[PDB]
Amino acid sequence: DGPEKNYEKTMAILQIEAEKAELRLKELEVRRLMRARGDGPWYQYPTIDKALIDHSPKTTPDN
Amino acid sequence: PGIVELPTLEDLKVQEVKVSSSVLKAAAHHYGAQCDKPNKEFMLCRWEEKDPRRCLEEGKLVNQCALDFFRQIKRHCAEPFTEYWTCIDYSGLQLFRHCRKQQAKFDECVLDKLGWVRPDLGELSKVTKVKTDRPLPENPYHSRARPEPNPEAEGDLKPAKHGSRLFFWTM
Repeated sequence: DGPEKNYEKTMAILQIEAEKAELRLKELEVRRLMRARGDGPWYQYPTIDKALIDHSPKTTPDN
Repeated sequence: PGIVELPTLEDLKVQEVKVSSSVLKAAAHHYGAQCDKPNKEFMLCRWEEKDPRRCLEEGKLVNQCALDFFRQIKRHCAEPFTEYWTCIDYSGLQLFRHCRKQQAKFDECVLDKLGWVRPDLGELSKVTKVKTDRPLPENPYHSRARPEPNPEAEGDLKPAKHGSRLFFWTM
């Protein structure tokens, strides 16, 4: 086929590769930062729910 | 971490009741059914304030109100009261089932001279709507501020850009 076929086809590949390369480097920045400051959707290690706790009056006044 | 300021020795001189357990438990029901007004809001103070130091004002009133009840018996059938509470102690469990006859004698006396009726079974064990003047504490546990939760995840799902993006795998 015409050389313009390979010219445009390679350019599309280069654009796809660059975005894939750029996203990969950003993920290594997102995951590390999330693991540091913690305020992210993932890497939230489990805690104890604040719902399973008795708030009704006890048998000892102070508490 | 700070100051543990607590009330001085000045306010800790109340007219402490000098009675023993048997005489305390001999009346019990009548005292509970005649001095509930200072008992309920003081105990409510104990639960709501969650601190002994803030309920000293109600702490002295209940002791003081006990005296008015106690000396009221002295101006009345205290002799049957003495025979009663001097028969309760003899039992090691301080149980009423072995002193029914004196239970009557105390009851029949207090029924007409004063009018304090015998509290029926389960009457004392009752949650009450005690009126109070103090406002409820804003934070009984003195809790500090709360950490701001992480921002909520939202937004409609979008296909993963360029697929798996893991090494050479596509689609």
